[PDB]
Amino acid sequence: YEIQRERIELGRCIGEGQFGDVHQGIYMSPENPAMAVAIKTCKNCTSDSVREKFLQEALTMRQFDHPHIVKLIGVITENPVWIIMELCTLGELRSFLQVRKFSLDLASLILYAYQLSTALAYLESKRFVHRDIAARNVLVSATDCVKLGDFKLPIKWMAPESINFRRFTSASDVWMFGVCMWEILMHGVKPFQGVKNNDVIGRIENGERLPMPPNCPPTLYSLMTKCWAYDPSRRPRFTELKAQLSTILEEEKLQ
Repeated sequence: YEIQRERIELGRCIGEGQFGDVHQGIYMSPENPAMAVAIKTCKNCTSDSVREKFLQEALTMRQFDHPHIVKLIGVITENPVWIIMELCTLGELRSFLQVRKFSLDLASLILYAYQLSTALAYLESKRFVHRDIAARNVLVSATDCVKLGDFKLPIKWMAPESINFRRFTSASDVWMFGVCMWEILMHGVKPFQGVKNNDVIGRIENGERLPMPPNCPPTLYSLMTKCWAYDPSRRPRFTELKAQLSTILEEEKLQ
């Protein structure tokens, strides 16, 4: 998986990332003389502590093979350290939704939620807990294809047991997925706008939940509310979410 630097032509900055900016580029590779790629960069990669955390992402991504999870291409492990990934040419999901807010039909938003459920059902099948499911970590490969893209605390996405006890499980992933579904149906608006991170848990324990997005089908909003059961053991699993989303999507396409 090591790629010689000379094989990479660093292009335009596409977006921000957790450890540094992400660029598009070209990988002049034996298998393909001009492969379009994404290049993740890492500021402070001279710190062994940061460089280790950054490169853990590569190791994690390499374990997975799913149509809606971005693929690792390779790594450059000399400074400046880079991760070379599959390029999703339409970029970050939040920006995509905001920009195409009045061009994307309801069926598209539901499709994106369903596709993400397929990736998350796959991760569940491997007993892998993600811990940071949110629209910011989803990328857009085509108008009909999103991919999970990334492997201080995101309090406004987190399940109550994660905020209170730093417990992260398959069940807490489902709570976060419910929030991500809300975000999609809100065309990339953040949850709990105007609320301080410290006040979120109080509202959750008081039984408050994100309201039904405009134009959201009632079946879909109800699925979100199931994800937001206070008791983790009452939350659905991703097999059930996938199934229900598939039915909602088909219903919507039949309108």
